[PDB]
Amino acid sequence: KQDMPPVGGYGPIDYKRNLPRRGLSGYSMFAVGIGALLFGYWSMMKWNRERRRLQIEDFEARIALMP
Amino acid sequence: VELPSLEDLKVQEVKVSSSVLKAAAHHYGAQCDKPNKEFMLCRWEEKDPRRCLE
Repeated sequence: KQDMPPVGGYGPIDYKRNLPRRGLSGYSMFAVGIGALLFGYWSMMKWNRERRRLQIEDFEARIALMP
Repeated sequence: VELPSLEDLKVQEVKVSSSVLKAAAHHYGAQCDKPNKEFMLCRWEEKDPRRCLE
């Protein structure tokens, strides 16, 4: 008279299938990308242009000597 | 060819290093302007740096 099945206490667990979490898609991407990339080239032309100014100063000390 | 003597050499030579020569170097050339720019005409406009020693 000592046998298994309980009178109660059950679930069940699902048979389902779901993890579609979105996700920042669909014109949200391709907009943060271009907005990041244009910040890069804007951070250029303030350094590459400025280094060309110091470049001419480096040639300047050459030319003020050599006679 | 004929060369000048061992004299008209051995002048008071500026014995400094490279960085201390490049230290001022900027104030230097832009305010003397009489002996050096004319020396370029003494070298470019006529060649043979054996004539041009003054």
